[PDB]
Amino acid sequence: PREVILCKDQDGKIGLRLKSIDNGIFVQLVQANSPASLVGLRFGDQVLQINGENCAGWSSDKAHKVLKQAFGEKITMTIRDRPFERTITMHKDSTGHVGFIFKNGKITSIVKDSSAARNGLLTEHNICEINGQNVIGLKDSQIADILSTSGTVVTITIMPAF
Amino acid sequence: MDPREVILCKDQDGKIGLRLKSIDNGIFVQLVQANSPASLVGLRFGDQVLQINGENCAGWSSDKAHKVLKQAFGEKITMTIRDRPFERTITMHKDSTGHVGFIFKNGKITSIVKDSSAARNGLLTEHNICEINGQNVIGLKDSQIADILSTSGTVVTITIMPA
Repeated sequence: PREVILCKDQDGKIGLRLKSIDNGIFVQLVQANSPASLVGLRFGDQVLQINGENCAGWSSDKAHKVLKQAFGEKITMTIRDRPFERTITMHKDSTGHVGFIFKNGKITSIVKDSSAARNGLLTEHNICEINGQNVIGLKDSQIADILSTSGTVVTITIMPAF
Repeated sequence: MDPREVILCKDQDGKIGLRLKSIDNGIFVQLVQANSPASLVGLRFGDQVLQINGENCAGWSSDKAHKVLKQAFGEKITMTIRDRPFERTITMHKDSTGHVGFIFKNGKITSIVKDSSAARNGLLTEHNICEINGQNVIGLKDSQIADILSTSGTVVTITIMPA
């Protein structure tokens, strides 16, 4: 786990939304060019403590409350970098495709005899990055376009959908 | 993070000591018998099976996977394996009255106690307990797990996986 110190922007904002999952707190959205992005926060990071207080069991509503009510300009956090993450490298065939359907940023079926099949891609998982590009918060058509334009090698990072 | 190849050999009774289950359009190890061909190649609960005898496991039902293993030529069964892909090991410390600070039921952690070691270390609910202090506890009863945690020394290392 690592310590990070976020400095609030002039607006009072750090550019971070947190979510309650399995009685922990997880990074859910990191805004571009924000205090949160500066210190290297990503979707799926786990927040163990904020200003010395355990996040365990906090609701999403609470976590938002605690960040909003943080006195002062610096907020300290203890982070476990994305603990649930599987990165799979596939390769396009002459479908020009890798072999999967997705919807709302989540994989929904695996095509038989495809590189996604050969490489054990899993359904009910969120797509987080494609070839090093963050796709959290993108539209399905934007993800499809990144896949369409990709070279043969497609490396995807996934997480459980929780 | 790449897959590994194992070659197993059915034992005198035609068995390898492995039960497989379909999850999320994959195949996962669900139970490894002690002192079996499967344990002796290092298979564990939650390992992912990508290929058996060169055929993709993607989309196979649990019954199909059972059938494939039943029908396979016993002297040489090849499997391509990804080592337990969702796995997190967390180290905790018992407090002055012996508690690490979580409740579990049917082998799944269900509650985290406020201000405990399990809280401080971010233990999660809706996670199956796989090992305690290196010991596999899959298939053990809640009361047997509780026993391993009660009798444990002060340091309690737990390996968990999403359920």
